Amino acid sequence: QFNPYGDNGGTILGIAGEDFAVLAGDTRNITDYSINSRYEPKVFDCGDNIVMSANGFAADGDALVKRFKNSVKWYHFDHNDKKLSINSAARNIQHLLYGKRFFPYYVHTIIAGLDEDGKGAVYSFDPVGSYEREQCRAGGAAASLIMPFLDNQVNFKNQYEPGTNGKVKKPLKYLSVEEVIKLVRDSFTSATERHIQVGDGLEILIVTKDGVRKEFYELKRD
Amino acid sequence: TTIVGVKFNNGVVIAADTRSTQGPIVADKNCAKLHRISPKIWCAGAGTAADTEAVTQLIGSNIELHSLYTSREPRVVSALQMLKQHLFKYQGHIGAYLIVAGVDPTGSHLFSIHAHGSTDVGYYLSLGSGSLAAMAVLESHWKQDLTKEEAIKLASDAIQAGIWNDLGSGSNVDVCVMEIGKDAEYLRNYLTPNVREEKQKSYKFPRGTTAVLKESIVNICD
Amino acid sequence: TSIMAVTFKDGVILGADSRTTTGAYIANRVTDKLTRVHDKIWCCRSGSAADTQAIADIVQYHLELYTSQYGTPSTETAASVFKELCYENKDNLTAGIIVAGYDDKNKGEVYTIPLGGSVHKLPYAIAGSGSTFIYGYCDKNFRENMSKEETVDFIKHSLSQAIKWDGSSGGVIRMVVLTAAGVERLIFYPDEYEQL
Amino acid sequence: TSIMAVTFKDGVILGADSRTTTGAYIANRVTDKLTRVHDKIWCCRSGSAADTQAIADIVQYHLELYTSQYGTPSTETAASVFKELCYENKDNLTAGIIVAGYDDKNKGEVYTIPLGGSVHKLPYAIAGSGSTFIYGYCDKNFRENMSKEETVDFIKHSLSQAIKWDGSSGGVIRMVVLTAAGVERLIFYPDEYEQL
Amino acid sequence: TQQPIVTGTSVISMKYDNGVIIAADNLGSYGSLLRFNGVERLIPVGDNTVVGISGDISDMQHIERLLKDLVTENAYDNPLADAEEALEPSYIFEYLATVMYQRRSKMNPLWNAIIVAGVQSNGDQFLRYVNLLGVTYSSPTLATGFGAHMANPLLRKVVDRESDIPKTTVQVAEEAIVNAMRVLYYRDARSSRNFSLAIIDKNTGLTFKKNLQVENMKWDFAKDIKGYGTQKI
Amino acid sequence: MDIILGIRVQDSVILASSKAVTRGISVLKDSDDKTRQLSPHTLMSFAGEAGDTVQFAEYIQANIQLYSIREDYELSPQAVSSFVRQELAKSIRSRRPYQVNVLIGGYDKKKNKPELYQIDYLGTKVELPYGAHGYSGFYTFSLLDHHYRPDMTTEEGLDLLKLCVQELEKRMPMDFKGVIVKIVDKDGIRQVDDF
Amino acid sequence: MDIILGIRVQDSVILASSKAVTRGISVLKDSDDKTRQLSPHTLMSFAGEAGDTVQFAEYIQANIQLYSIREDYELSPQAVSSFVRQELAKSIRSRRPYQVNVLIGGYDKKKNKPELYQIDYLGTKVELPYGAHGYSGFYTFSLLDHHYRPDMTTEEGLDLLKLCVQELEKRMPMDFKGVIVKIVDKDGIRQVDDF
Amino acid sequence: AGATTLAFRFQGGIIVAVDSRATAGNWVASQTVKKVIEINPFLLGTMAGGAADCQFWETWLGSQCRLHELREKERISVAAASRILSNLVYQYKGAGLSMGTMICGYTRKEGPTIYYVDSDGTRLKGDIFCVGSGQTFAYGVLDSNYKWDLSVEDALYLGKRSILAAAHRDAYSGGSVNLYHVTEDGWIYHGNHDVGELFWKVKEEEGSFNNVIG
Amino acid sequence: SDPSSINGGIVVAMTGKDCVAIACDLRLGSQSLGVSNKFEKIFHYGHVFLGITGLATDVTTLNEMFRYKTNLYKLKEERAIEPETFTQLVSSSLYERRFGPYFVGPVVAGINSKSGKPFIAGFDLIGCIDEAKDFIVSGTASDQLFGMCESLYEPNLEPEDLFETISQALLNAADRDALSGWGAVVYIIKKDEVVKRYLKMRQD
Ligand SMILES: *[C@@](C)(CO)[C@](*)(O)[C@H](CC(C)C)NC(=O)[C@H](Cc1ccccc1)NC(=O)[C@H](CC(C)C)NC(=O)[C@H](CCc1ccccc1)NC(=O)CN1CCOCC1
Ligand SMILES: *[C@@](C)(CO)[C@](*)(O)[C@H](CC(C)C)NC(=O)[C@H](Cc1ccccc1)NC(=O)[C@H](CC(C)C)NC(=O)[C@H](CCc1ccccc1)NC(=O)CN1CCOCC1
Ligand SMILES: *[C@@](C)(CO)[C@](*)(O)[C@H](CC(C)C)NC(=O)[C@H](Cc1ccccc1)NC(=O)[C@H](CC(C)C)NC(=O)[C@H](CCc1ccccc1)NC(=O)CN1CCOCC1
Ligand SMILES: [Cl-]
Ligand SMILES: [Cl-]
Ligand SMILES: [Mg+2]
Ligand SMILES: [Mg+2]
Ligand SMILES: [Mg+2]
Ligand SMILES: [Mg+2]
Ligand SMILES: [Mg+2]
Ligand SMILES: [Mg+2]
Repeated sequence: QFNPYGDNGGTILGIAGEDFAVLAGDTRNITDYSINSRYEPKVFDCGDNIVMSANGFAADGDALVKRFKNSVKWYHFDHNDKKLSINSAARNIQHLLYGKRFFPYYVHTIIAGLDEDGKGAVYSFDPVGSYEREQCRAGGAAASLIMPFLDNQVNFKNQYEPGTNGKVKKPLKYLSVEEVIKLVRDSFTSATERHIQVGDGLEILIVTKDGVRKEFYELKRD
Repeated sequence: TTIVGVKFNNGVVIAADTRSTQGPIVADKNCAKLHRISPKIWCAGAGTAADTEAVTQLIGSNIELHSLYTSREPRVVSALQMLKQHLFKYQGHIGAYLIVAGVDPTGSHLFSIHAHGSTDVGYYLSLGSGSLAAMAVLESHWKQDLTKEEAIKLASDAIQAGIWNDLGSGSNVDVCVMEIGKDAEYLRNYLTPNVREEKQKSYKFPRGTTAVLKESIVNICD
Repeated sequence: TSIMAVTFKDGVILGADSRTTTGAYIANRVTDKLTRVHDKIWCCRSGSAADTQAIADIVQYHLELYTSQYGTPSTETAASVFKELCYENKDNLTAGIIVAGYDDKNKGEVYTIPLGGSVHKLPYAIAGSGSTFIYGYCDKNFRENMSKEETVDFIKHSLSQAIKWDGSSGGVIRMVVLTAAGVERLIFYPDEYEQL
Repeated sequence: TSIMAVTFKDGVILGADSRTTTGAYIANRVTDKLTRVHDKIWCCRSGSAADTQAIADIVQYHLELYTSQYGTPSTETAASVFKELCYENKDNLTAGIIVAGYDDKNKGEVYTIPLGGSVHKLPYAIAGSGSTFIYGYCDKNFRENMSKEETVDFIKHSLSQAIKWDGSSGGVIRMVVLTAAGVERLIFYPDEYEQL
Repeated sequence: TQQPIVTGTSVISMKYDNGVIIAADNLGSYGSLLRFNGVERLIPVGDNTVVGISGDISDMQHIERLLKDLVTENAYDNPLADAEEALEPSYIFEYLATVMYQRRSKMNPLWNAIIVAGVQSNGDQFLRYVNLLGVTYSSPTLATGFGAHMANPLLRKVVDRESDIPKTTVQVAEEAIVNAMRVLYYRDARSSRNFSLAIIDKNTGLTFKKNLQVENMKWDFAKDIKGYGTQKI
Repeated sequence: MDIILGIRVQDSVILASSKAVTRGISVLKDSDDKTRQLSPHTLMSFAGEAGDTVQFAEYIQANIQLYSIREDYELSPQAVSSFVRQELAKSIRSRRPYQVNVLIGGYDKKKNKPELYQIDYLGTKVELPYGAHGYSGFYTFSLLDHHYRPDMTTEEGLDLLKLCVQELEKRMPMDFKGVIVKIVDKDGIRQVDDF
Repeated sequence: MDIILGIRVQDSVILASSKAVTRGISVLKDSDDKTRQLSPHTLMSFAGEAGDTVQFAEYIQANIQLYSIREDYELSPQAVSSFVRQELAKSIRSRRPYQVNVLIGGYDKKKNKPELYQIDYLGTKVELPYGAHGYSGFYTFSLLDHHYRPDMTTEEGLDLLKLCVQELEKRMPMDFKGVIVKIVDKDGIRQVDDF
Repeated sequence: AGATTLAFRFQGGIIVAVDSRATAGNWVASQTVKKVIEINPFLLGTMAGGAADCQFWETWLGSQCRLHELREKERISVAAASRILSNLVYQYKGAGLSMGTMICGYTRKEGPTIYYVDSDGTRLKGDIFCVGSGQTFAYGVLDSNYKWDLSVEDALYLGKRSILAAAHRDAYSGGSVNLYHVTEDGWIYHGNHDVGELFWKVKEEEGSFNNVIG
Repeated sequence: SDPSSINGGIVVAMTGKDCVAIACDLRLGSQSLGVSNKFEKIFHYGHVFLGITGLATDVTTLNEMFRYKTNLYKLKEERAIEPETFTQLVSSSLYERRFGPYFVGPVVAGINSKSGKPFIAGFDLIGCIDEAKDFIVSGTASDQLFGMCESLYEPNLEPEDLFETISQALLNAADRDALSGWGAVVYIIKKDEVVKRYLKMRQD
């Protein structure tokens, strides 16, 4: 019988800073044990300082991104070129996903950008449209490997202040863009070692008030 | 796994990758898939990891006892026969796919065995998930009258094809050379083209980070 | 597989392709499906590679033990040992075997053993997935008491067509000639047989 | 079924057996599987008797309406109408049809339409369950620009073998000759073709 | 919900310095039966694009008709149909990809795997894949079916990444493709010896080669292979 | 497991319905009223699939209330039961049927007689002296068959009803958290608060 | 469903087991004692598949009684629990496993301490201050986690146990017909007749 | 999925308390999920079952409630709001929606009101409701300690302590506790409480959880 | 009905400079229901340590079995069993039940008394040995542990530093797994002293 879904592998990662936000993803595309592409981007600049990735089944992921980009375009036409805020985009994407509640887009969606106060924002969606704003979110194949590491290094979970008898937690603080990219690179190189669907390349999209910048790093190709 | 075997002038060479998987997860990045049945009879194994190790050790044990009983150096056809009859009896439930090779008083030999008990003869063979990638290389570059150095090159190139193109295979290349009139040389980690790059940051914690409830000295002595 | 055995004036010739498949992947393109169970009793193997190998190995053992005690076995006897294994283990086997041998008294004989484990003595036999495409050709072109060269051409042309139409058949055409003279191995490559 | 259509010097000849089955019971032993969709465009029907009849009836209707408006249709056009039905209703049909026709410009043409609804223009075509057994025979014996008598013998010998080996084929061999001269029906009975 | 009947196997392709190469054998299989031998699975669109299709042949013939109708429709009310407003490989690909995804979303797919190879108006090489699921990806080398498992590894030894494309000549790239087609003939049970090959160059344009054969094969060593283990004769 | 019982006596109809609402391994509520007043002298109790029960009961209620306003007249219990049966008879061959069983207790003011109708989800209507749905009748019918007399008073009917509930509480596997009892007579509908 | 609870307090172990035996839609019995005395200071309660429960409990009982006679000595609760666990561990890989869950309450006379062991049908043993099997723990563990103190008296343990039964009687879908409570201490085993 | 949500009526209005954990099998996807949906300033809804189904349709509900008060110039009743939602999901019955929610509000004509609304069409008015994988654990603490004349301070603690009970025992419940107090003039948020820190704090101060070493 | 994820739990082992560490959570559950917070999954036979995850009845059974076998080994050999030898014993014993296996993920850890070399190893349920220089992971949060260990680990850590690394790897992995946690224990093993530390973690 015909199965309309597939798994193109890959893993993505969105981290929010104080005045910036990053959305990373590996560039490897796979089916079963085969590599389809070593460089197939799946993190996109959608306009209005919004970056987006829909990981899982690539056909559904491309369709969703394509529909959202189109949603941004029509938001400008219908509302006098008003800038689509990250929170408004998130709510719109919920309606795109839930519109196919009974034949879902088989993807894990993450968007990143700046909120209306200029502060870094990341939103994550389930396949049918439930969404939540978060500081940190990994999605895809190696999410289970990356996420507990972020909990420990970004949100400082399970780390207590030395000498305080485990009574005083290590204080939360905003990281620099340089420190965040270090964690992203180490997250993906670790995931590359232990997950077969992760590797080849790492493409990061950084969002600031100035615009959207890109950075690329090689990963192991085995 | 990717495993291969290649015949040459005065003997035979076998090779293997070093990835061990557990689902999509890499359990061992440097596992040994080349097994010694007797001093000059070696076996490359693919499939169910425990089965390849168990069946190669059992037949190796019985081969040793047979060698002592007959006062003769063991033959590859004996290991082949003992392996296939064992595997056939278990109707494929012992998931061992092997490339058996070696030198004996009769000469140099190269065989493959499948889980259900079928054997094949050849000058070049490949087994495992990456066998197609490896066989593509073997079919492209193999020729009659190979030298020792040419056979090692061809064998390792075939394993590399699996390492890079097959997600089931990865990490390093192991080789074993069995030449007539000489001791067999086992070349563990003959190639190491997947060295992990330096990490961006050290994750060594300040001492006392971890909260502790109780401490106690354990008695290991009598 | 495509396999066949054909009796002729001086004895019998076995023929086979060299393809072994796992789904659509060719696991071995130079397989030897013509296997010796006695000096001048050979068989053509089709079906499961594991099952047919295990069977042929057991038959070779039985005929070696037969020879030590009672002297050279008949081709009928060899076919009977094959049958016994294929019939009694029919539920667990997938083996289509053709048994061919040369006696001095009985000359060339051919016995075919299908899946069920039945035995059928014939002037010639064809089996394997590729045999379906040459039932018409072989029936129209087979003659009794052919010469060696005629029989070689008959098998060559027949298996050439079987290979041409059957995806599960291919590679080289192996042949084994069984006569009073001895045992002769023949091989024929794609460039020759394809353009027949 | 065993069916075939063969182009030759003067035009094209369609050939078929006459067996219709329900399991192993022969529901009709004198079936006519060669059916007219236009004066000199005929088809060979295989697969479901209901499906192929319904299709041929619709095609005949389309080509009758075509002729009233645009004049005589080409054999390619007839094949296209068949294809359209077989392709668009592939999920609900079991029909293997060979379309054969004679133009004055294009001469004899043969188009085969397998289960999926694909179209393949060929010098000759064979189809039906019994065709499997004569792929080798037909490939070795077919020549282009044969005479009428040679083509009749080719079809006769081919379907004779298909009938001999296929339990789902039998009865009489019907043939329809399409040339500039006109339309000729031929029939050949068991006593003749069996002992070829 | 479909099941494929008459099928075509691997389509392989790669980029070189001035263009792209694509190839596919001329076989239409009917399960294990190698039924049709004169099947062209490379379909040119204009003088700058070649669509290579594998999978169901009836669905392939449908796509042929769509592409042929696309060329007709583009020429309507278009004085620059043979110039600036001619069909690009990127236009042809996106159209097919739209159709393939729409059909999978109606649970009535075109049971195909397609590779669109061509050269854009600005000289850039175009090479992209799409299948029955509407899945799309691009790479310096692309292959369908068995080609993905056996050809890609050989073609990636020539062009392992983007920087290797300017270093790869048309002679070297064609040699690798022809070698790959031989390996597929060795190892794919639903392949044929006869195949077609197409080159789309930004300077010399579209070169379409028909009736090629796999040659320089190695079979001689087969005579030395006897039995399956112990047999000496 | 939803218990609904009905007894028609000389001058009234008595309906008893279990109070428990269970979902999974938890009793979410123990005071649920499984009935709706269709008209001043007609009461319908119900049991079956979750959601369907209330949705159906209220849909019927609305239709009967609409009729009452339009004609300024109360429909007879027989007429209401026939309407309800038809709706269930339509439902059973729909895309998604109402899986609801009902008892309709009413007092006909023209005949001066109490009437009890039992209608299952298939649209199977019967007029009875006493009725039940589900497994409830498997325990109680032997008691009613024995002690039930046609000339009983309302008080005698309540005592007979107590006997049934006691038997259910003894032998039924689940805890249905007691019953709400309602009486339908010439003066209309009222609830027994202490049972 | 079959409810079995266990609480280890300062100087004793208390076991509470439901009295209902249900088969189909009928409560066949409402006074069933789901326990066996293995030795004078060791008691085992049980719940699970019908037939298997009693057959297993009595088989264990016989084996422990045999040991007592042979050695003229009472086995410690720990030793008995280990023996029971092993038997269930053997059982789970048998042709037809015992589908029985048990609690073992005992008083160790050498240590002068009460001990409660929870063993499921797989042979999964744990020593606990309080324990349950089936759905029983889903309701009661939140109460025990809150009110349970390790230095409680037997009377305080019984009051805590009453609190659990009340919660089960309120929220559990079925009627389990109350519980038989038994206490295990230095003086042996005795039954609380009024609960 | 896994969750523990509760809501109960009392003298001072309604307490709503939920956990924060979301799981995809054994994998803990999030510890910071919002299971209270702020339909409007006067109405709250709980998330149990399908996260999307609850979010989407209870947000949609707020849109319908806003349209009601625009047309009728009056606050919508909790009865009518719960009914709009239950009638909506009943239309979708059989399609596969997954929802178990408590619609909570406090109006003049009704007072504090809670309606349990569920994806198979159920609509129940009640005083206490607990929904989710850890509902049984929370019910036990609630039933034994609940009284109508609870103070706002004590009622907030009871709801917090009940979630903690479930978070401890139920593997698929935890992360943090979100508290809400619903009054006639609107709901009031009473903070996010990490269960890790909250557990140790309650253990020490209350004397509970002796089975746990700390 | 997946035997290896009914009870839950995790074990991790690591090598350092002239030392090894092995750690485990303390949870035992019945699917969603937490049953025990004192279920230790690490055992020792002389100076050889064995962690076991998976089905708890098999964990208990195998401990009792290896205690049985190592006691008899010692009586006959007149010396305590070494980690390398014990590793082979575990592998043999598990493969003996190849077609009716114990549903477990064992982990060996220890220091060879003769050579002084730190040793760790992991197994699958049918006895395949996974020897490693760096670390071994097992249990229902093995994916999570792989991610922590692969990033946090570095070679030649001192006992006091190694303790922090393994503890953090376990804790943060356990908090992203529903079926793991409820307490934790870490063994720090030197040539002739062994320290055992209970960690403070969230109890949800
Ligand atoms: C390449 C890498 C894969 O194609 C090679 O073929 C290698 C061969 C080398 C290592 C000898 N194969 C593997 O690595 C092999 C792949 C595999 C997986 C599952 C079935 C067959 C083959 N991996 C294994 O054998 C691992 C070895 C571990 C990592 C040490 N074992 C498992 O994955 C076992 C499978 C055991 C098994 C039982 C019954 C029949 C067949 C296999 N699976 C698990 O451990 C999964 N799970 C862990 C949690 O506990 C429950 C079981
Ligand atoms: C022609 C090809 C067919 O008539 C010949 O008969 C030859 C005969 C020669 C080789 C003696 N037959 C085959 O090549 C034979 C085809 C076959 C396949 C399955 C059942 C019966 C016959 N091929 C094999 O036996 C291969 C040989 C291996 C690759 C060396 N074995 C398999 O395909 C195994 C066999 C398992 C089996 C199944 C049922 C009965 C007996 C054995 N199958 C697999 O490994 C499973 N494979 C996994 C990947 O997905 C495809 C299936
Ligand atoms: C040869 C025989 C096969 O290639 C030919 O192709 C001829 C073609 C001519 C007649 C046009 N084919 C048949 O004779 C054809 C065989 C067949 C059977 C089923 C499906 C496809 C092809 N026979 C028929 O179509 C018969 C004709 C009747 C007896 C007059 N019909 C049936 O066998 C019907 C068909 C139902 C059906 C099933 C699936 C697809 C389409 C139609 N079947 C039955 O009546 C059921 N019968 C009940 C008794 O048990 C056996 C099955
Ligand atoms: Cl073989
Ligand atoms: Cl017909
Ligand atoms: Mg969706
Ligand atoms: Mg990788
Ligand atoms: Mg072929
Ligand atoms: Mg016939
Ligand atoms: Mg929890
Ligand atoms: Mg946890």
